[PDB]
Amino acid sequence: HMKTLSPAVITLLWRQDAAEFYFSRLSHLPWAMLLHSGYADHPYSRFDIVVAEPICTLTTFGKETVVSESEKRTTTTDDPLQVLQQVLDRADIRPTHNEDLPFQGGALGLFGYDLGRRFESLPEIAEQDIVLPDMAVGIYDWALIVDHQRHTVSLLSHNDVNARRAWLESQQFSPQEDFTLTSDWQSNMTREQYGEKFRQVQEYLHSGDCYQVNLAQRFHATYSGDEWQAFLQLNQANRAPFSAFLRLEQGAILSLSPERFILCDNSEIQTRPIKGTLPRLPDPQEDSKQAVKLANSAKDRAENLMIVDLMRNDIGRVAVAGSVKVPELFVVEPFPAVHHLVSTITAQLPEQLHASDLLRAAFPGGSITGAPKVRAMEIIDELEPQRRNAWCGSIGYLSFCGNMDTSITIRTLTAINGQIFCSAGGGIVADSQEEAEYQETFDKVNRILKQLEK
Amino acid sequence: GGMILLIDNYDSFTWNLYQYFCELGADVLVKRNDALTLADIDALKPQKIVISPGPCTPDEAGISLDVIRHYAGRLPILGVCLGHQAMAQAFGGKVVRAAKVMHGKTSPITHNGEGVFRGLANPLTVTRYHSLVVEPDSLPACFDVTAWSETREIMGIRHRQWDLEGVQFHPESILSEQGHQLLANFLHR
Ligand SMILES: N[C@@H](Cc1c[nH]c2ccccc12)C(=O)O
Ligand SMILES: [Cl-]
Ligand SMILES: [Cl-]
Ligand SMILES: [Cl-]
Ligand SMILES: [Cl-]
Ligand SMILES: [Cl-]
Ligand SMILES: [Mg+2]
Ligand SMILES: [Mg+2]
Repeated sequence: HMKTLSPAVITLLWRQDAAEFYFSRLSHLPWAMLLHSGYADHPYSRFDIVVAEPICTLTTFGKETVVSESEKRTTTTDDPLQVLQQVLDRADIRPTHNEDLPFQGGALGLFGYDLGRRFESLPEIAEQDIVLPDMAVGIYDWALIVDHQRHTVSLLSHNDVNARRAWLESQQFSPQEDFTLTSDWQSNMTREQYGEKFRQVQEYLHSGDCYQVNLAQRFHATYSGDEWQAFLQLNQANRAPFSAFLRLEQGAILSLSPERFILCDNSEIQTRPIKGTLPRLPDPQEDSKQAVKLANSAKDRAENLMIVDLMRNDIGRVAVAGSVKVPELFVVEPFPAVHHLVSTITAQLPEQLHASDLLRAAFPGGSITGAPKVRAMEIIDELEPQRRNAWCGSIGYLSFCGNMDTSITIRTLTAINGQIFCSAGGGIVADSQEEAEYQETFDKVNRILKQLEK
Repeated sequence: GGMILLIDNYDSFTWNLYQYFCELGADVLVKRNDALTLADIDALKPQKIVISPGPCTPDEAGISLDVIRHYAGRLPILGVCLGHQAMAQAFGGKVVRAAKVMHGKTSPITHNGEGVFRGLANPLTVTRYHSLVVEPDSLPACFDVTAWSETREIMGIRHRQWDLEGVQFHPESILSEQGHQLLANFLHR
């Protein structure tokens, strides 16, 4: 009854847009999910993944996880990642690793920032004004994998891959009225309010026992029409290698994230915190100056090193004894809006752990909270007027083979009940300047906010 | 055995110290400063003790001061940041505000090539996460200052008779120069 054998695989026509082509006809279904590498030219832009029609769903709201299978619903207050691992284990699908098919079915979806409240005792100052799950994960016994390295489109299934192929080709992409913003963007904070929150952070930093805090503002507007049309345009313009579109029961998540959180590939762990940003400049030779300036900036190196030390600690607690390395420090990665400073930490997952345990031990990311992490999260709850919900959580997959990949949901929009939300923050340290840090939030999402204005 | 006991004082970076010691091939037991008694240490028979950094004072660091009092001269002890200040306090030293608060900043330190600095380059760039230093004027006679900042703050101390040493910086920060060899000096010494 335990299924150890590889899934059945059919190869389809190679086309670069294969994921967007097939997902268009699925984009309206709850639990249809796309992981898209943004067509990015990038060391970690290789795969697009498409799933839909899960065999099981997990929805966490606060203390309660609902597990739904075709005709059985269970509610539990257990650790949501323990519940996820139990649901994966009970599917009895246990394939070997395959470097060309890193997801062989398993869990895929959203780990909201507020899921972090299940792993750490935090106060409840910030307002819960978005009703979207802390965890929304499907269990899929099939996937469509677009491999931009081998130029292969693979359909795998542990059931009946021919029927799944027939099911996919039988779905048709309906017209669908175009996306339009129906208001202007408004922040949840004035300049003055940002100022007050920034000063209160630096007051906590000067008193020690906080080193860094990620402070964010949130833009809100009303919208009408198909979220998928918005995604196609944002995806084209953002070219972000950890992009995703999740159709949930409660709304839509449009992720244009350039940030990998944690990869677990055949038990090799990798995390790539982004800490350090400068806007891109129109003149190409001035822009090369910006790139070298970010790489050589003492303020952003210090901000980054602190997050590298924090991520080494969180991974190191659960990594194989002696396996933690930092093969790359302070590399500059260009994206359409911004240059980012990226560091890379590697480790080995012990045989006794699951990728799900690694995610619990590190979630949410050091790079979007601060150091010490629990104190940073307390400050963020105190000063940010609303909970982050899906923003600065993670999207990704936990394969039946044991592999995992996750993003940080920076540059991510939440579309719910004709409202769209887009947040932007930055690390605040002792040496940060009020005005520059405020301006940095706009530099991060201005191209996103402006592209949606029509 | 060769077991190293790392007393965890609830630092953000204590598992970096654990991982550096595992990289050097040590057998390390980690215990929180309030999950351990002196009687327990006696039964475990560590070859050496490391007292980790942490966001509290030496008085608030659970058994940390008691371990220095009971095991000084009996087992080698290394104090890191809070552990270094606890070491100073236990012998009559005083801890005071540093010139500038330092949170993930690198500074060059000059050493005398003694204790954990045996065989290491001079100067050495190290990562600092601290707002307090050991007051130079009130440093017990039993300690040599093994390392100074550019502004003449204590960055390291060694007991003159016993294998008992403090560093004010994080040797296990990825930008702390020769962090591995410094801790190897303590391990293999
Ligand atoms: N870029 C990843 C796949 C991916 C795209 N978007 C994602 C979002 C989350 C996790 C993974 C992804 C890869 O090439 O393997
Ligand atoms: Cl809980
Ligand atoms: Cl608002
Ligand atoms: Cl940043
Ligand atoms: Cl951001
Ligand atoms: Cl001297
Ligand atoms: Mg910055
Ligand atoms: Mg198991």
